[PDB]
Amino acid sequence: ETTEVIEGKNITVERTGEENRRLIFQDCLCAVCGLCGEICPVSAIEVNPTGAMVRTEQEKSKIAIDENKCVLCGMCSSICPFQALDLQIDGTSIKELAEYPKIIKSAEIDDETCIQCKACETACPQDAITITRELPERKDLVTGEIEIDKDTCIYCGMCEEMCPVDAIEIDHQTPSSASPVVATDIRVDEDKCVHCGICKRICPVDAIMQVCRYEIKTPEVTGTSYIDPELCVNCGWCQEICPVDAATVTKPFEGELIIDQDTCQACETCVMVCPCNVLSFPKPEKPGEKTTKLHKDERFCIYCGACERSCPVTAITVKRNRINTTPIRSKAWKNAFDSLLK
Amino acid sequence: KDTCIYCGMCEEMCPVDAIEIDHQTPSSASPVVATDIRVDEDKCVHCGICKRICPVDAIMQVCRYEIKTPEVTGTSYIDPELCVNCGWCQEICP
Amino acid sequence: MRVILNTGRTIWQGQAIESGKDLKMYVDAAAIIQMNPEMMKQLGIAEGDNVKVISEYGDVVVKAVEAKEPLPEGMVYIPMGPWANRVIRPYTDSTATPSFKNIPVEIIPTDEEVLDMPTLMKVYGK
Amino acid sequence: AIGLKAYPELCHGCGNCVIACPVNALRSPEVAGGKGPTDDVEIIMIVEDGVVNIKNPDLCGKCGTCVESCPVDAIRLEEL
Amino acid sequence: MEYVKNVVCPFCGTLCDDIICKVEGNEIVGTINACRIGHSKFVHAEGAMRYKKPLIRKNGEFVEVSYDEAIDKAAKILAESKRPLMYGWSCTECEAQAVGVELAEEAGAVIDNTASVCHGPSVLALQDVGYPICTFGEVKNRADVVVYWGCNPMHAHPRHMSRNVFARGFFRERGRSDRTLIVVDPRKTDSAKLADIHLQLDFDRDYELLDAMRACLLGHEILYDEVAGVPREQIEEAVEVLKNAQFGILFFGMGITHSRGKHRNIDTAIMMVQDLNDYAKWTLIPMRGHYNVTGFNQVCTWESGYPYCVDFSGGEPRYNPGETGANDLLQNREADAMMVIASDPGAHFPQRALERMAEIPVIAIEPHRTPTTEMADIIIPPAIVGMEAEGTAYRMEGVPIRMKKVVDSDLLSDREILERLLEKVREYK
Ligand SMILES: Nc1nc2c(c(=O)[nH]1)N[C@H]1C(S)=C(S)[C@@H](COP(=O)(O)OP(=O)(O)OC[C@H]3O[C@@H](n4cnc5c(=O)[nH]c(N)nc54)[C@H](O)[C@@H]3O)O[C@H]1N2
Ligand SMILES: Nc1nc2c(c(=O)[nH]1)N[C@H]1C(S)=C(S)[C@@H](COP(=O)(O)OP(=O)(O)OC[C@H]3O[C@@H](n4cnc5c(=O)[nH]c(N)nc54)[C@H](O)[C@@H]3O)O[C@H]1N2
Ligand code: SF4
Ligand code: SF4
Ligand code: SF4
Ligand code: SF4
Ligand code: SF4
Ligand code: SF4
Ligand code: SF4
Ligand code: SF4
Ligand code: SF4
Ligand code: SF4
Ligand code: SF4
Ligand code: SF4
Ligand code: SF4
Ligand code: SF4
Ligand SMILES: [K+]
Ligand SMILES: [S]
Ligand SMILES: [W+6]
Repeated sequence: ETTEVIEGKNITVERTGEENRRLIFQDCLCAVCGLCGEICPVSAIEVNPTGAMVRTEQEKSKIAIDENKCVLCGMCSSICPFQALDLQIDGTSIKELAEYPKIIKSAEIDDETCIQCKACETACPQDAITITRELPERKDLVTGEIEIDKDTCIYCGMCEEMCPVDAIEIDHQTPSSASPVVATDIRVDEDKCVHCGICKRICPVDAIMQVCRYEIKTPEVTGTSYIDPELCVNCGWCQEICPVDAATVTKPFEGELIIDQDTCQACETCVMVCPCNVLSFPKPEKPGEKTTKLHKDERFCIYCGACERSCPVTAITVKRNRINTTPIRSKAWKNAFDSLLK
Repeated sequence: KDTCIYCGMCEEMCPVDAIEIDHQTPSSASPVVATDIRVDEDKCVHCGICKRICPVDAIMQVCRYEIKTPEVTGTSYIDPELCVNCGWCQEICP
Repeated sequence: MRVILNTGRTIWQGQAIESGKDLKMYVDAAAIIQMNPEMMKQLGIAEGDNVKVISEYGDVVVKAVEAKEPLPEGMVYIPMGPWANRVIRPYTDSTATPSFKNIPVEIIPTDEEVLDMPTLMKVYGK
Repeated sequence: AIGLKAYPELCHGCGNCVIACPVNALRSPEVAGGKGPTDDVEIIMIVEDGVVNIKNPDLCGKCGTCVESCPVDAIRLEEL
Repeated sequence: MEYVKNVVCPFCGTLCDDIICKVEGNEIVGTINACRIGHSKFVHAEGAMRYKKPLIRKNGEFVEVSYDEAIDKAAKILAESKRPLMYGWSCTECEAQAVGVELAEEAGAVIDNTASVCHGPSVLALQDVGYPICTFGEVKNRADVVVYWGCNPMHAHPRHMSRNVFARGFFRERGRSDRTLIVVDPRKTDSAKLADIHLQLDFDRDYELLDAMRACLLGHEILYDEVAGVPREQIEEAVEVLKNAQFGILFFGMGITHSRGKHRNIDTAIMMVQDLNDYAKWTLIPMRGHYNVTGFNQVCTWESGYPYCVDFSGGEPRYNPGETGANDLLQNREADAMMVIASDPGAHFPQRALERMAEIPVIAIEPHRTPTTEMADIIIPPAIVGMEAEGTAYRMEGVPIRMKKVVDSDLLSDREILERLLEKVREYK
């Protein structure tokens, strides 16, 4: 017997027996593209409207699975390009089973080439990239010597006020007949000093010497780069944004985007829905200049179809001419994957 | 601003916050992580840290006719009602 | 409690004046005082409780109501009408325009009743 | 069964939703331009008798634009 | 059920001219396109008093009379007054307003409309510094920054945003998505909820805030690190948004006409808009309240030379808001008779003014029961403009649209009542 448990937004469908099968749906990863419901051979999945699940708050999940129809074949988990559906067999996910088809996609950063500029981290539309970097200590980006002649110094306090980095400290005091001085010491924190020479130039008694200048380690920037495979959607923004061509991406699907600008009424739904940041509303550069109403850059498109699905006036259509997978050994699966071409 | 790749390291390392970058989230219509970079030369103290941290050598920075010499001005007042004539001022004066 | 009184339009007061100032609809929409939930707690009142509003220029009784349009701390809102115009500042500073908005007032709970439209106008001794 | 649902007792009849709707806009140049339709046109909803009134819900694509343009939660997409 | 399309709504200064009226048996029973307020005026609400016939009070109870007798009593009052006030005007059409001016001259009256409790401060401001405006269609087709300063259109001009912001225009074909929406209000209004930037400033500090914005605009550093509860950095960011507009519009309302500084809040708003035009095309529009408050100021100005608070006591027109305004004559106890037409000062003047209306004869041209009719000594019910009578009205930015007569009425129109009244006042002298 097939059963179902709905924990929060998530859905689990289980069949026990000699072979255990569990289909797990994480609502937080679903982009509501609808592909699972199209490929389902028993029409067990019904997907909710893509716009409403993204722009409004809903109590229900993005999809609904009919336990009575689900046979736990896992075509849905095999096609999903957002890693939102997983079929586990005897505790093991089908992504680990070569007999099961797997879409072909990747995203890598060459750490040797990467200079830790953080552009990809900023541009990633799924916040799947983490870039850490260690800058040198400030004191290593300046070289110079500085000394204050504490005898010549009259403790006027002008250097202390004018230091742009508060590197000079004076030990002020109220005089007494036993200590007839307005200060007892002056110091330069050479960890803070950036050797701008302002102090020397303001000093009224020329008490400050300041000048800018063997194997010292050269100061250099270090860092790391991580791509979360569960969040990574393979749009290739990282590959394009990178200034040193350090990021490489490959996509599962090939296809075409077609927009009817005159049908589009610029409600922005598809723009908000697109998990790859393909679609946008350009701003005119000059008063009286007109722009393309709905702009696209297919360099970032993965041809999932969420935008086309979300558009209430059908202004966008998504052609899909190829789905790259590992070997599809079942001819019945092969035809079901081919049913998604258009 | 063409060579600049907007890594933002100068902006972080400037000891006086003289560099500002106009960061943004990219869009397909504006595929860049920033739109401008500026140096407030009123704040800049010409320490050259930015130039030395830049990974693409986008920053030129160098330390260098009648310009008025900068000098300190001020005033001095002694309140005769409060002044007690102890002479601390006479002795403390450098 | 000393609060700042702001006054002006609401869609419900607009519907009420074009139906009829004589209807109960108008009292329910303009003889009210909108307050933030937290101010009602500190004063010990709930929705529906009546409030005495005293200013330097007069006094009035209005029904307390939670503000669906949140107010800044220390501010209350009474919709425009004869109840609000019991307490706001009349002087025009030689412009002809009275100070209808942002007037220091005292607010306290009261078991007293809200006057309806014909009765409230009786205070002016016509 | 998510679909459009009005709350006319919360509605100002302000018209934001009617204008923002891309379906309404596509079908009526007047609506597209912020006007109430004067020409007889079949759209999803109008303001009638001072409140939003769903007329042809079969045309709704449940995109949520109208919902996000209303500040008083007088029109929503939910289970029916 | 005849359908009447292209009706002009007689409520607010948005002056929607796309209303559709449902007419069932010489009665308006429903509307299309009208907002909840507009619908309310078009349709009678059950139980509400609609005065069928003239009234005169004798012992605190009114008595029905004819138009001629009630107009005769009214003309008697005005003709023997030495400082009569003729107030209201904003909810009637322009021909009635024009008879009112000729009557005000004949009677030696002060004629004033609702501007003196509304955008009169804006009128005083624009007389000192100017008036840079545009019409709605320009906002619709060009504007990419829209600012609602001290107004709450969702509650007071309900279709204003849909008609000007969500609307798609020629150079703004994406509607709402092509415009930066700014609301300035101490409250989190339902208008501010729709905004991209909400400046939730301290009340009564707009003038201070605009001083910082203007000074920042002209290249000056802002003295204080927070103004009107708005941080310095946020003020400079706001000014940059205005400077980068291709076409900006500043809508504004009672939040700055009624609050501290009054006309000087508008003054400084206007001058910022003017000076913005060295960086970006900028205009403003005052959110005129009643559907034809703008019309009275137009008529009065072109006939007498002055817009409101006009005193004809000396024959020559004279003008001094602060002296010759409605609330000034009442609060200083100058007026000895008040004629109210198409307005409700009983509900909407302060108590100090109401104290004077109780001491003087009050005449009310009013179709409904209001606090004013409670303070009244004569009541004269008219035909309602835009439902039962036609005539010109002026939208908030000066566009003249002719109100339409949708149904018939046995009642006299405002214009008729005033014309007979004028004739009788001439007589009584
Ligand atoms: N429902 C309804 N609609 C109407 C009318 C009505 O009676 N009812 N009458 C019509 C008329 S006559 C007019 S004039 C218009 C007026 O329409 P609005 O100009 O919107 O008038 P108000 O709602 O009184 O005030 C608007 C806002 O000013 C804000 N405010 C108060 N103090 C300050 C301040 O110090 N600074 C700032 N920035 N804002 C402040 C308030 O929070 C309020 O939300 O409405 C018209 N429409
Ligand atoms: N506390 C406070 N007080 C305020 C305000 C505020 O914000 N706060 N705002 C002030 C402002 S801005 C204004 S303008 C006033 C509101 O100004 P009012 O003019 O007092 O507003 P209404 O109550 O709409 O008055 C219009 C009256 O005219 C009647 N009428 C409608 N159509 C016609 C017609 O064709 N002919 C005639 N003869 N009569 C007609 C209506 O039934 C109604 O009673 O309130 C002011 N008072
Ligand atoms: S397929 Fe598209 S829709 Fe079906 S799950 Fe993966 S994401 Fe959600
Ligand atoms: S498992 Fe095979 S069946 Fe159950 S849903 Fe996913 S697809 Fe339709
Ligand atoms: S962009 Fe290229 S370089 Fe900059 S961080 Fe991402 S990867 Fe490293
Ligand atoms: S050099 Fe520049 S920084 Fe170093 S102390 Fe003198 S002043 Fe401060
Ligand atoms: S400036 Fe020259 S003198 Fe004055 S304190 Fe610094 S050092 Fe001593
Ligand atoms: S590919 Fe698209 S998603 Fe995957 S990282 Fe590079 S960017 Fe983020
Ligand atoms: S395409 Fe359809 S969805 Fe994307 S904007 Fe135009 S209308 Fe809204
Ligand atoms: S645009 Fe390309 S990626 Fe973005 S939604 Fe449509 S298809 Fe999926
Ligand atoms: S020089 Fe020193 S100060 Fe001037 S900008 Fe570069 S870093 Fe900041
Ligand atoms: S460091 Fe060199 S590159 Fe990075 S931002 Fe400053 S300038 Fe642009
Ligand atoms: S110091 Fe002694 S002397 Fe010099 S001022 Fe102060 S009191 Fe007069
Ligand atoms: S629904 Fe929300 S938006 Fe559509 S009309 Fe009623 S209020 Fe205006
Ligand atoms: S949901 Fe999208 S479509 Fe359905 S109405 Fe609201 S807007 Fe028009
Ligand atoms: S906006 Fe003012 S005018 Fe247009 S309908 Fe609503 S009320 Fe009538
Ligand atoms: K009515
Ligand atoms: S007004
Ligand atoms: W007004």
